[PDB]
Amino acid sequence: SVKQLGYLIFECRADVLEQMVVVYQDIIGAVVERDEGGRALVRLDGRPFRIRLDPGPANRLAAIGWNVDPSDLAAIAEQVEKACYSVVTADAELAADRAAAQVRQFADNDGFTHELYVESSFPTDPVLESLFVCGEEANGIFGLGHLVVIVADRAKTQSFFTDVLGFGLSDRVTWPEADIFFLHCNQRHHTVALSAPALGLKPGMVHHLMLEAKSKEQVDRAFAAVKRLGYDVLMTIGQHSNDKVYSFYMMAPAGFAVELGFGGQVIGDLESWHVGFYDAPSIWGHELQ
Ligand SMILES: [Fe+2]
Repeated sequence: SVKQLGYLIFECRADVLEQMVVVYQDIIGAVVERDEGGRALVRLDGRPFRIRLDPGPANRLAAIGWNVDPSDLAAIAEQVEKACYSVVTADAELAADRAAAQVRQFADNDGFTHELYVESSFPTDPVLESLFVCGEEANGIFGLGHLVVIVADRAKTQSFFTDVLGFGLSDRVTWPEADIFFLHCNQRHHTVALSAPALGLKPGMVHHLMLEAKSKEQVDRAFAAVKRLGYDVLMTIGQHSNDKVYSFYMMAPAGFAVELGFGGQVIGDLESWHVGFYDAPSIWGHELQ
């Protein structure tokens, strides 16, 4: 199965790109490097990038990078093809662009581009690693965070993630406004969550992205920074009922929410995880506006 969410690549209009650098660098506290082409490489560990912003004519999620073990790549790609998505082999330039040893790409019916990839080695970055839960940790494999997406047909997409990509269901959170399905592929409580269309959102939209700090104080600081820098909060500090994350949400200029959280529930043993069910998304806090 998929090992972890290894990278995300977004395209942004020129002004939106510069504004997103503020989000990642000056609120989230990630390291953001710039290259010769004006790209922004958002780093949370030793990897050259975990999130990359590329200039483009429209704001969109351009690629989702699913890291897989070398021994699983060909096999997973085969199951994707059996599910009737065409899988193309990336050339050397594309693989190197992703800082990956190999990449196979496909697009789904919801308009997302997926890339199954084998990782290239990269050095440790002790300072940065002390700040974010990302990739390989002492207590397991986590990837970079989670992505929550809106899709036309939740059940079908859930079946693809589950039966093709090898994700397991963590829990379902259901209340009058929404019905969300949280999926894991490693220690992180969820790497992806799925919803059908709802007030606001349409198939193929990103609901939010989440990054995970290694201390509660990072979250409080970032939250203060949103306010101090004169921005607006989407959801105030709170704790989710399912993942137990201490987090807040902000609306980013690229048109989706960004969540910074702490203390996410770990899936210790995937084989014995019990699917949970919750009637409310939060224990306390998380006040809209
Ligand atoms: Fe989240």
